[PDB]
Amino acid sequence: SGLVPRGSHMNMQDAYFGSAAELDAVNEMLAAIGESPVTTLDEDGSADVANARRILNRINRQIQSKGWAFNINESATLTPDVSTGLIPFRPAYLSILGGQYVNRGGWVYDKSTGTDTFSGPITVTLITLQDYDEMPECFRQWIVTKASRQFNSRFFGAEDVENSLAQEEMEARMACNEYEMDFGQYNMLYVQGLGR
Amino acid sequence: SGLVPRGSHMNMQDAYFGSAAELDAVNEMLAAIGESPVTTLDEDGSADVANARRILNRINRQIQSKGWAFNINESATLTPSTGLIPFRPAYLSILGGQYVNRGGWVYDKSTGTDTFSGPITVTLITLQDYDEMPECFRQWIVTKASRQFNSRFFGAEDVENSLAQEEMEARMACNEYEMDFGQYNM
Amino acid sequence: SGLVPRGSHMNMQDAYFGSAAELDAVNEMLAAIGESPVTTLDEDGSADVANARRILNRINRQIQSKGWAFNINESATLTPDVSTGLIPFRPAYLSILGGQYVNRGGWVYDKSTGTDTFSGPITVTLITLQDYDEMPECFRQWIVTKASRQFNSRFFGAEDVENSLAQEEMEARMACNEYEMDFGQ
Amino acid sequence: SGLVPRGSHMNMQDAYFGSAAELDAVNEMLAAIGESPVTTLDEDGSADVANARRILNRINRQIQSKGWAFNINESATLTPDVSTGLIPFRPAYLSILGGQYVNRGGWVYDKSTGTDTFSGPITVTLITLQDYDEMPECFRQWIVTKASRQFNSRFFGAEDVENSLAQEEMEARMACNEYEMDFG
Repeated sequence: SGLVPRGSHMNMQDAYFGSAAELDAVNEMLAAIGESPVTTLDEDGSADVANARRILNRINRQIQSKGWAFNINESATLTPDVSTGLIPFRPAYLSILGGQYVNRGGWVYDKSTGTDTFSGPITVTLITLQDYDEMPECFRQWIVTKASRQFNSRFFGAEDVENSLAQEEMEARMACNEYEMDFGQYNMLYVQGLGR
Repeated sequence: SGLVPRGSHMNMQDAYFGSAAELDAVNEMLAAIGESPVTTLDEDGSADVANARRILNRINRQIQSKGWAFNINESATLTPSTGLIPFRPAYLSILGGQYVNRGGWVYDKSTGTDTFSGPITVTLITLQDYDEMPECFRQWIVTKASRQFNSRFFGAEDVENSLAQEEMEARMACNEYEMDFGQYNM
Repeated sequence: SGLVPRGSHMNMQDAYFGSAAELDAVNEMLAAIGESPVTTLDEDGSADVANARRILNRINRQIQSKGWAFNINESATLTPDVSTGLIPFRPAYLSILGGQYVNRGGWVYDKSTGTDTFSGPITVTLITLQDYDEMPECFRQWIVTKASRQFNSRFFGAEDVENSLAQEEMEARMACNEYEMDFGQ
Repeated sequence: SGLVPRGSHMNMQDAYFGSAAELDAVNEMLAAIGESPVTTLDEDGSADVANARRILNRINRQIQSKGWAFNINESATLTPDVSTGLIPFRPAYLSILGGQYVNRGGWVYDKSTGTDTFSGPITVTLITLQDYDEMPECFRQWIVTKASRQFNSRFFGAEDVENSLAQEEMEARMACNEYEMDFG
């Protein structure tokens, strides 16, 4: 097939990665706001840690769901269960491009006939959520800055932090749009056709 | 998702926090009308200290009781034993028009009870201290109280004009905040 | 006490008022993005008019459904069909507070006994939808400005319109929030 | 809702709008490259005009066919001809979402059932091509700039034009990507 993301995350079950990379990002958000870093997230005393984690996760998902070159599995072949005919829509999946295949209850559902059972494999273009050490630097900068900005604004309101972050976010956001101009916006309009 | 307030204050029993952050805000009110700061709020004498503290508390409650992103818990769970659930001093409001406070206890008015089969998940507004809210809100609250304290007891004109400008600026910033974060509904 | 909303709209059968007030509010959204006003909302079949009207309706219902001093009736008594014993939950009703009565059909369904059907006898806190000339000016301005901003953003994307409308919405919200704090608690 | 595109274009006969908005966009491509504007798009004569118009149409179709909040009708109802059962797949139609219905030879074709004839109306999610004055400003700027760059690159090769157009495209794309994330 085609190019894949750095992380496949096939066994992700929770909303969060629970990783060193996620901790580092949350610790950056805390720092921005004047709070000292923690050694684990998991574990679950403070409101500020929990809130930063949540804000970060939502922004991460919102930006990644658009779909970009680094988080796209260009030609993913999905094979149904032999007995049930089912294909799980796994928790790390953000979207199947095209408007035909959607998540219904944790299962890939085909709108062309109205079914979640398949007699053979399907090949689709899939967006898979990546962790912060699995994306280009410009994306980690845009997501973690945007999250820091929101965390500041919602709970703290330090204006020097806001002015500073607004500028860093603008710059990362321009860099991510320059990326997309180089790599292209995937459109479903196999790998060869994916021409756009 | 769900985000919580920075302060939970479950063991708050009085009307006041009694914190350093409270003292700093009262001291700003006193400075605004030319009185000197105090090192504690534990009843000192001083009618001006007491009055500032009370005006500040009332304005704080009034503003915070509207419900804002920073003091709303969208999924707070309250477990009742005796069936009963206390409505604590830090609770301002449970949104939605079903549960309310009956002399210190949560009253479920879908059934007219205040005893509960299990536990409940509600949307709850909880009073935050001055170091637990965004700067714009502290500014609005503290400036509004300062102005009220001036007008009620002193009436200095240059204070009034100055505070009025600051209150208006804070109030715009708080309305911008809510446009960014949204008003909760249901 | 008991004060009532200015509009009860019992005969309202579809989603829209169809009123002169609605027409004015739509013409205002049209003026904001540079289009000409219309003389009626009974189109054919201008897309812009249909879209403005839907967006405006949705925002109106959304903001009003919170419940405010101007659109709550703390003791609305509703009376059944008798025969069927059935109480409609009408287009103009946004919600019944308290947690017991809810919209099944709509009807009206007592979620604490059965039961779609009633002997008489029912008194209730009702939030009812007001028309654009039946609310305080600040709420009309909020609803219309917010609707105008969604209409712009989705279909037009004019940056100066957005900036200007955003400061108008903020002004309206500042007045509605004073209203909410003044009448509430 | 319930919301519909600004333009339905049910009577478009060919690939092009023929409109003042189309003319103005082609004139902008001509200006980017140092050529004078024209008063109309079919005379013809002009190779540059014909090529700019084709490039612009192709880019316009390609970007729009993704489907956006401004050009999706979530419940378009299409009604078959009574005698024939057929439903034309019109030139302004870009796609029908879901994987069931496609354009086969100019007719709406249900590829799941394996039929292009229908006993009554169908209601579908239709993406319909908008004119340059019927889309949000950031999309017109994206499409016209992109088209300008392809026209330059293929026939002119002016490097200063490419550098300046590439900045303006990036700026437009940034606004269109905020739109996509805001309306997604």
